[PDB]
Amino acid sequence: TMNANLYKIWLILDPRRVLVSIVAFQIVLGLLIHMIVLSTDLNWLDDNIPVSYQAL
Amino acid sequence: TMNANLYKIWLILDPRRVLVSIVAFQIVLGLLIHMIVLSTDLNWLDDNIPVSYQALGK
Amino acid sequence: NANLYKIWLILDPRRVLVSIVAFQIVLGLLIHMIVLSTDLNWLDDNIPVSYQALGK
Amino acid sequence: TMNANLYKIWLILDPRRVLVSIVAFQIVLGLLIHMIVLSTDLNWLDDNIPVSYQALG
Amino acid sequence: AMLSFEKKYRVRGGTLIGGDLFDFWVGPFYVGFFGVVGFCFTLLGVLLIVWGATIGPTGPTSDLQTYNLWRISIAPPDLSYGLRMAPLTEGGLWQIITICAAGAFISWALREVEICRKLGIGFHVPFAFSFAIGAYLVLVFVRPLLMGAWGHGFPYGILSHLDWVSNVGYQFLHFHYNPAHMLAISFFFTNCLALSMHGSLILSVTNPQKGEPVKTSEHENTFFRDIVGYSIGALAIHRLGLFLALSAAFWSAVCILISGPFWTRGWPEWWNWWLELPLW
Amino acid sequence: PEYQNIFTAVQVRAPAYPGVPLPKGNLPRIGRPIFSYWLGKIGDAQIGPIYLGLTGTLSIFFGLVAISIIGFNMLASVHWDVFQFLKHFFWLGLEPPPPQYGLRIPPLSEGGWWLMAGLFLTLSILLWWVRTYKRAEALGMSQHLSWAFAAAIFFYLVLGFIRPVMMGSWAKAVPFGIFPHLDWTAAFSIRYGNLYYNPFHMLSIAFLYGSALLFAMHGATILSVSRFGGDREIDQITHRGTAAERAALFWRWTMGFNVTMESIHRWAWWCAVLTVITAGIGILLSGTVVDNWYLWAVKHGMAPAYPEVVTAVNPYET
Amino acid sequence: CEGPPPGTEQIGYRGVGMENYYNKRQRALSIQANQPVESLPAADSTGPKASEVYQNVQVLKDLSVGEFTRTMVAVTTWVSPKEGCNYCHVPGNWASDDIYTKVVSRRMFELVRAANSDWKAHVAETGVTCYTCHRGNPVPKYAWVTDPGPKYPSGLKPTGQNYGSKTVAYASLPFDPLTPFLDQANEIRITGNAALAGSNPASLKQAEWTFGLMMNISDSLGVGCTFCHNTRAFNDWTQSTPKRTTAWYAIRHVRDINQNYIWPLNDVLPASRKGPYGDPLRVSCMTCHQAVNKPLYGAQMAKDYPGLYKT
Amino acid sequence: ITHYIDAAQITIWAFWLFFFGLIIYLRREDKREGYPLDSDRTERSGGRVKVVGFPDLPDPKTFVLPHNGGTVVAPRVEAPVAVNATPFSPAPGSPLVPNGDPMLSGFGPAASPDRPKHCDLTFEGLPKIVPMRVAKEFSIAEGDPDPRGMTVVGLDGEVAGTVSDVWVDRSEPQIRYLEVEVAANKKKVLLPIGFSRFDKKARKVKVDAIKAAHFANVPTLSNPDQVTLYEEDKVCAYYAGGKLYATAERAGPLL
Ligand code: BCL
Ligand code: BCL
Ligand SMILES: CC[C@H]1c2cc3[nH]c4c(c3C)C(=O)[C@H](C(=O)OC)c4c3nc(cc4[nH]c(cc(n2)[C@@H]1C)c(C(C)=O)c4C)[C@@H](C)[C@@H]3CCC(=O)OC/C=C(/C)CCC[C@H](C)CCC[C@H](C)CCCC(C)C
Ligand SMILES: CC[C@H]1c2cc3[nH]c4c(c3C)C(=O)[C@H](C(=O)OC)c4c3nc(cc4[nH]c(cc(n2)[C@@H]1C)c(C(C)=O)c4C)[C@@H](C)[C@@H]3CCC(=O)OC/C=C(\C)CCC[C@H](C)CCC[C@H](C)CCCC(C)C
Ligand SMILES: CC(C)=CCC/C(C)=C\CC/C(C)=C\CC/C(C)=C\CC/C(C)=C/CC/C(C)=C/CC/C(C)=C/CC/C(C)=C/CC1=C(C)C(=O)c2ccccc2C1=O
Ligand SMILES: CCCCCCCCCCCCCCCC(=O)OC[C@H](COP(=O)(O)OCCN)OC(=O)CCCCCCCCCCCCCCC
Ligand SMILES: COC(C)(C)C/C=C/C(C)=C/C=C/C(C)=C/C=C/C(C)=C/C=C\C=C(C)\C=C\C=C(C)\C=C\C=C(C)\C=C\CC(C)(C)OC
Ligand code: HEC
Ligand SMILES: CCCCCCCCCCCC[N+](C)(C)[O-]
Ligand SMILES: [Ca+2]
Ligand SMILES: [Ca+2]
Ligand SMILES: [Fe+3]
Ligand SMILES: [Mg+2]
Repeated sequence: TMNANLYKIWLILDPRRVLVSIVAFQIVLGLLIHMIVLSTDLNWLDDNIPVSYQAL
Repeated sequence: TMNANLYKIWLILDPRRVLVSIVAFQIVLGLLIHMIVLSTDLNWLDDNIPVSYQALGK
Repeated sequence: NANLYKIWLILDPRRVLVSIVAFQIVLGLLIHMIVLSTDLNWLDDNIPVSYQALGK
Repeated sequence: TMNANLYKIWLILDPRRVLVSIVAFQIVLGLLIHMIVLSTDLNWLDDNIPVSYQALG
Repeated sequence: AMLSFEKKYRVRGGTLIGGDLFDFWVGPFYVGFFGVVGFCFTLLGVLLIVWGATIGPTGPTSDLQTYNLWRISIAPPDLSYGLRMAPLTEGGLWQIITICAAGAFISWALREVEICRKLGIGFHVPFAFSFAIGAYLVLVFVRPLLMGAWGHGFPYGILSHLDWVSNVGYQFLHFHYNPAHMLAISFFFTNCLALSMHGSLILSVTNPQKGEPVKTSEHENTFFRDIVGYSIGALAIHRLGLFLALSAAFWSAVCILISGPFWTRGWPEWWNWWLELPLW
Repeated sequence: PEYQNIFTAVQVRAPAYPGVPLPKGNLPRIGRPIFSYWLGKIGDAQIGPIYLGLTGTLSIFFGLVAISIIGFNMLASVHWDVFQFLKHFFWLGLEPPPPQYGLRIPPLSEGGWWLMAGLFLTLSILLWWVRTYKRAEALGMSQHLSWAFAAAIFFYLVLGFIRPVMMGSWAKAVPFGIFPHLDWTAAFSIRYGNLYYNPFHMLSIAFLYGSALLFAMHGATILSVSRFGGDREIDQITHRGTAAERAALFWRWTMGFNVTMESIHRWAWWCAVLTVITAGIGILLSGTVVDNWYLWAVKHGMAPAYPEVVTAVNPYET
Repeated sequence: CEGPPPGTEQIGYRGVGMENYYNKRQRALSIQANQPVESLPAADSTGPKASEVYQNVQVLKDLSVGEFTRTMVAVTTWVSPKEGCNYCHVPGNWASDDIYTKVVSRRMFELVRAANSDWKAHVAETGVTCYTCHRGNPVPKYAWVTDPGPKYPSGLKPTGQNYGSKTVAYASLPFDPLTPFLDQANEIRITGNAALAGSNPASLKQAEWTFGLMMNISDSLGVGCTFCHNTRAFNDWTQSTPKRTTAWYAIRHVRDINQNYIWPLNDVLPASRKGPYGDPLRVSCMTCHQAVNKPLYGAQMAKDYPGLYKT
Repeated sequence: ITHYIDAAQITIWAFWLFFFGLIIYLRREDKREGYPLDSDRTERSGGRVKVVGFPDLPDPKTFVLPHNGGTVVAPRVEAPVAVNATPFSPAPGSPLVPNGDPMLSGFGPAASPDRPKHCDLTFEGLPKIVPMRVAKEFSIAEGDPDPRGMTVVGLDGEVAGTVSDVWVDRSEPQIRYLEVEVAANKKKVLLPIGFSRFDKKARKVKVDAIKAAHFANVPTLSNPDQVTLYEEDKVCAYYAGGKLYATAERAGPLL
């Protein structure tokens, strides 16, 4: 359920600082989530899938 | 049962600083709880469920 | 007390509210942390079951 | 779906700072991804493909 | 000789002790009562150092006597002498030189006070010099007294006192974890950073790029706001530098004062109060 | 009694200064300046604005990546447990790669993160150097700050890059962590036979002590003449006042000689800079040239000798 | 925080700074907590030897029946006083070896006899009894197993350091020096014997592993580094104390105990005596010394028990 | 192969060569003010012998002042200025004694050079240090008392006057002087903040340097709306003379 005067938030919160903060937060969060996933069993870089590429 | 004049809280506390604080606080809390849960038996990433994806390759 | 309401003539209502909110959030974090450091820990207690055991 | 008045973002965000921040962010990202991949099985410099050059001597 | 602007400041009086008796200069140096008193302590102490080098630890004929500048060492007495005066050849020489040194230092500081009185300037410099003296006295007086022997002092030798520092430090296994020592070092490092920043800034605005006039107070403030978003101010950088240097000396004295008198186990283990808090 | 000029008793306010105008090519400054009453007790109350072009934006991006990689690895080393991260924070670290990998890029799971943090912190610092250089250039000022910063960067580079490369191993570089980098400091002296006997260590100490000596002297000297406006060193340098005359005479009468208001800042500059020049040289020579500083000092005749009151039979001899 | 004055002792030459400091009140309470149990009255040393009176005596062969009974009484108080004789014995059959505690105890007798007769370069004439380690408990309080450290996620290899650990006296140094140095025999030396570079390949990380072992040793004996070293030259035996020579033999003694006495008993020890890596609880400096420079402040217990010596 | 010379030894010797060169550089810079020295050797030589010590003086550098303010050179030939004092003893190294009333002698801690007769300027070129009457954009920081209207007391607690204004630094906002309307003569004189303690609850400024009656002779400003470097030094030096001169006890000694 949403509200009809929700657009009035931009009379309250500066559009420029809000947009900047969003993209800075999302970029950092995406770096963080890839780091977490790489540190776990879900790692897709060192999993030797489809093959291991390090030859003897 | 809350008061009828509770809206008058926005005559006292700045709605802008409150909204920014709630947003900032909630994000940090969200990051914190996810980490606390990952540190325990409830961990859903290194539990090898449904399968272990490293086992496939090793 | 009947004249307790006069405390707001002495102490800034706004700062008391903010201080109450800040202290209660920190206390809440502290008490959960303390309780989790002990036998009462409900997250790592393998109850109802160990999910790491499930994955083995 | 894009927006027909999207061009108005440059009435909001300064074009110079946006350009500078994109250049900076992409330089760091490019270096970071190459180093991350070089630290894994995908490394293409120390894989002895097509040959090992340290074994020739 | 005098600086070309100096004669109009060479005024009579402002002494603490002595008055007209010793109220005179010798070349550049102001003398006064504490100049005379300090001179005697100083000349005696230095000559007893040279005498100690001359006879060495076991007499002038032994292979241990040396005038090698790095190897000369005048050492304190055995701990068994406690708070008594040892024989001159068994550490008593070190004890007399120590009293000479303290008197030379304190006389130097009081001479500085008399000079401030002549010049009508604040007393910040003798006040600040007192922190270095205080640290020296913690090392040879307060800490030895609390442990019960003057022999806890450090030896007077260019390299031999580094051996003392090493062996006192490793008595606590890993001295780096001393909390007052960490704080003092932070002040020493921060002071060195701040000094290089301050020296650089004054020289860069009074010696600007070729073709430029001398720069302004507005340039100084603008320059660090541009780099770090803050400028402390031209008066306050001198407040800050004094605060950091005195804090470095103060927390130094604290960190050796607690090492023995107020703590005897390894320094890492002190941090177990933190690890053992019932929070984690 | 007297005013010591340590704290400002009565602050005044004026509209925030936006800064000296910069030449074309510099970007506009950013931030709306604010005032802090409590900062105004000890110094300037204004915070901001700040300059941020391409050099600094790139510097900050590299530096945040480096810092986040360190913190991430610290938290991972206590299995994501934020409470244990706070408990063990001073002990946690990001560890240099194992010796088996030499100078090769090591695996992500065992040293790759250290190598990336060192690379990205280093680029962040080098770009910060360019920033200090550019900020002086835009104001028409000489480059004294960037030269001194370069001397500190030299030492930093010797610790983590030059010496490890010369010695053939990233495992010989410094860990990122509070107590871990103190372990490294003590272990380095142990491994190389007691850093007290390194003559460039001795010099670096002389200059670190000397820096505190000189700022105590100069800081106190200037406050004692701030009653004559001596803190305004630009105009005391161009137009010698009784502040500068009394400062020099205090020292001439005390110790027989003195400097000038300008040249004390040269003494200070070199003392601080020589602290890190000699420090870099001292570490640069350890392992590469001298393997045991104590035995180097014995060889050159410097180590004190003592009466033998303890001694131990060598069981490797027996 | 502690209060002055500390107890002090001079170790080296005046001014060299080799000095020990200790807390007097903690020392007095430690002495009370490290009391040795009074020796049993002397027994009759005559009559037939245990070798010819009992059915399955393999170690204590040459004791008289009196000395043998006395020995059994003594080890019961030292090891299993709450449980009594049958902690090591099948009810109704003293000769039976069908209980793991008896098999372990037989080898423990050989351990003690080997220490007291063959390792005097370490334990001198003071020697050891069962009490030195067990202190009246079947499981010695200060035995150790290989420490896995904190959990890491599966994609990051544990470093073995950078953690607040009592084992290295709360430094962030490598926190398990026991496994590589007091069980296995890794090289402890890293200091060069020549001024100039060219012949010492030892590393800074090896220095840190050695430093970690030295923290553990110091903490186990309740001493500082200068108890054994002049720290201007840690390697230089000519400037070290005689305690360093003793400590050298003690390291080799402990290795012998773990490699030759504890580890071969692993299969007969229950799973409750093993660490997460399957290794048995075993011996370090702390197990005997228990934070004192000499176990039990040097109390001479073993000399009153002839069965604790070889032949 | 073995050699006594090694690279560590080579490098440390190279450092000493650099360091002694650096010291000589620095000592030359140190001699850009106050040299050659005023000696009695230059007097008797008829000026033939200039006392400069070692190293000798550097060649002069130039400071180019902003806003076409001129050029300052260092070192520079500076004219001797008479000393308003007489030697206590004729022996060399003896102090001198101020002529007349010590407060007014311009000698000892009352002394100061003659700085230039123009004002220090803001970057934009306005007089830097000015009263709040002139720089109306300035205010008192909220939380701190307004010094205007406070009563100024001398070292003996007697009322010297009232603060009539506050003089601020327009370049780096801070109080540099209080303006005191002196009760005795109704003149308005500067009082440096460096000689001022605030008694905030009493709204009093305490001045330890001089007595209340000494405020009558604080040096005066040529222009009431600005202050020249020259006048700044004359003002500050007059208060400082009081530290030694304002009472008899201040001469010392204690014992
Ligand atoms: C086993 C444990 C569970 C799990 C149990 C939960 C539970 C329980 C909750 C979350 C919540 C969240 N989880 Mg989780 N979560 C898991 C694994 C993940 C993983 C991962 C890589 O494995 C990711 C990235 C996420 C991410 C998230 C976020 C989307 C969300 C918290 C956002 C926040 O703090 O807003 C703070 C910001 C504000 C308050 C500002 C205002 C909000 C704005 C306007 C809206 C932002 C987008 C919004 C959150 C979209 C939510 C859509 C879906 C419901 C996810 N979870 C697993 C599988 N997760 C929380 C949530 O759903 O909130 C609704 C929550 O209650
Ligand atoms: C293994 C050995 C230990 C160690 C053992 C200790 C011990 C033990 C001590 C220190 C002390 C110090 N250590 Mg530590 N310390 C170690 C490693 C470090 C490291 C590092 C990078 O690893 C650093 C930065 C430090 C830093 C410090 C300082 C905080 C402090 C020294 C400054 C001081 O006392 O000023 C104070 C200044 C003085 C005392 C000088 C006094 C000067 C006097 C008044 C005037 C002299 C005039 C002179 C004679 C004039 C000559 C005239 C000329 C001839 C003309 N240590 C290690 C890990 N450390 C010391 C301390 O705190 O002392 C108080 C101390 O005792
Ligand atoms: C003379 C030798 C000494 C010295 C000199 C020296 N150091 C220097 C300089 C000089 C001359 C500089 O010019 C430079 C400087 O700029 O100082 C002000 C620097 C410096 N010395 C520094 C530190 C330092 N120096 C040290 C030492 C020393 N410096 C010596 C003792 C020490 C020690 C003793 O260990 C340290 C810790 C820095 C303050 C600065 C170099 C800064 C730098 O390179 O920054 C880039 C690196 C980063 C990690 C950038 C990270 C960004 C931050 C995390 C800010 C985040 C901003 C972000 C936008 C926040 C957004 C959050 C939102 C929620 C709002
Ligand atoms: C408190 C912050 C720092 C500080 C500040 C400080 N020091 C100061 C001052 C101030 C404000 C002065 O005003 C005063 C001065 O005049 O400097 C030019 C002084 C000073 N600090 C000095 C030295 C110095 N300060 C040091 C440290 C510090 N000083 C701090 C870190 C050190 C260190 C760190 O080791 C030393 C070596 C002198 C340059 C000067 C004091 C000069 C003085 O007192 O002269 C009288 C004494 C002699 C001329 C020699 C006396 C000889 C003795 C009688 C015999 C020698 C005994 C001695 C104990 C042997 C030591 C042997 C071995 C340790 C090698
Ligand atoms: C050679 C010979 C005589 C041998 C005989 C030996 C024997 C037997 C006896 C001699 C010993 C005796 C009895 C006396 C010697 C003591 C005497 C008289 C003099 C020594 C004095 C002394 C302590 C000198 C040490 C000087 C040192 C090294 C100081 C270190 C600090 C340092 C590097 C200072 C240099 C920079 C200076 C001068 C800073 C001061 C200074 C500061 C700090 C400003 O802020 C400032 C602001 C504006 C203008 C000027 C200044 C200014 O000059
Ligand atoms: C181990 C080997 C030795 C190690 C020593 C390393 C020293 C270098 C490391 C530090 C780098 C500093 C970079 C900045 C330099 C600087 O900034 O100098 C420039 C500034 C001048 O600029 P300004 O302000 O006048 O005007 C700014 C407008 N451009 O200052 C100086 O002129 C200092 C003077 C230099 C020092 C002279 C030393 C001479 C030694 C002679 C030895 C003779 C012996 C002969 C034996 C045969
Ligand atoms: C979870 O955390 C979040 C994300 C919330 C953020 C928190 C972060 C935190 C808490 C971080 C804490 C950091 C701390 C405490 C750091 C302490 C650091 C210390 C004390 C460091 C001290 C010294 C380190 C040094 C000197 C390291 C130097 C390394 C260097 C110079 C490496 C250079 C490497 C290079 C140039 C590599 C090049 C790669 C090549 C080209 C060779 O590739 C083949
Ligand atoms: C474990 C710590 C023991 C306790 C407690 C007691 N005994 Fe023991 N006993 C133990 C061992 C290892 C051995 C074998 C010794 C050897 O030299 O091989 C024994 C042996 C005996 C015997 C000899 C039985 C036989 O072979 O005929 C007897 C009679 C005996 N023990 C008696 C005994 C008594 C009376 C005890 C309690 C006081 C007692 N034992 C305790 C190990 C341990
Ligand atoms: C100013 C630095 C001069 C350094 C000169 C040394 C060059 C070769 C160094 C390698 C080692 C030399 N040596 C003799 C110690 O073997
Ligand atoms: Ca893959
Ligand atoms: Ca390839
Ligand atoms: Fe300055
Ligand atoms: Mg480590």
